[PDB]
Amino acid sequence: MEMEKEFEQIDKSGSWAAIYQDIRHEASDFPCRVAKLPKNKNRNRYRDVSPFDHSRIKLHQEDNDYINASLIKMEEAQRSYILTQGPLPNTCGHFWEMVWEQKSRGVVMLNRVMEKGSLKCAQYWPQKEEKEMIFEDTNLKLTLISEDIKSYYTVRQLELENLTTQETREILHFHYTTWPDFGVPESPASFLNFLFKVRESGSLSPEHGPVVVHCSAGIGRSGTFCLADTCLLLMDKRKDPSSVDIKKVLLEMRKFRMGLIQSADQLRFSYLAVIEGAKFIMGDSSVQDQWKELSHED
Repeated sequence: MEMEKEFEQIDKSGSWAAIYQDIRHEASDFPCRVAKLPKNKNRNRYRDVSPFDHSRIKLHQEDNDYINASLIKMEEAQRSYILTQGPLPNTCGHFWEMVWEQKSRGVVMLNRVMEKGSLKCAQYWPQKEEKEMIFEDTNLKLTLISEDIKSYYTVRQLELENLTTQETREILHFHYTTWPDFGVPESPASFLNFLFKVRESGSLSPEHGPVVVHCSAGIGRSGTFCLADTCLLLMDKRKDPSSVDIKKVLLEMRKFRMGLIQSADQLRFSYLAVIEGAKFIMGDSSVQDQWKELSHED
């Protein structure tokens, strides 16, 4: 693929840092005035990472509609994502309100609650069936329904109830649990298999609201997941699959949320994932089961 050829070129000339910086320089800059209002200071995990005003998700509250979350709307791919930061101790109700209001079916979590010995986000979902959580501020109830723990990821079914109306929905929680504390996976196989599991669940589909994707800041790994998904989707859809330019797709996504893909390592890994995932796309059926075996599930 023209992508693989470009990949090897960048590798041989050792120019990932320069290409990544090119991305940083060309990326959109839009205002985040709502995020930066003093009253919202504690709704932000990093003063460094803010949703643009034009693409931010608004809570349907009268008293403060702010949450650190962005709608990424990929026109050609016909795919939408909500990228958000890992919930804060005081924003878990907001988070689940957003999931309810946006009609999301899936939540994708790409970080551990604790990494590098520090808390990367709040424990925002119940860990035991018998101990449900109530978010009083937004009047929502959340119950662990089942949990399936595999080697590289865990999938949970949750029941989210609007206590105000007593309607309930099933939310799928996809938790990639093995992203290394430093660097990137090194083999894209298990990440790809995880992406396919999210796809297979229907969570990414047009009949639902946009999937909610988060890591700690909601730009790095989150970025990588959405960039890979969209590129793969576009290669599937277009008459000329080799016309898919990762950098152009990334820059398009950066119109909707800043800082997507946080290092040159993550960029390289994005190429790797797309390239590898493209094998299962041009006819190769017997490779979905070569990512299920290359990475265990025990």
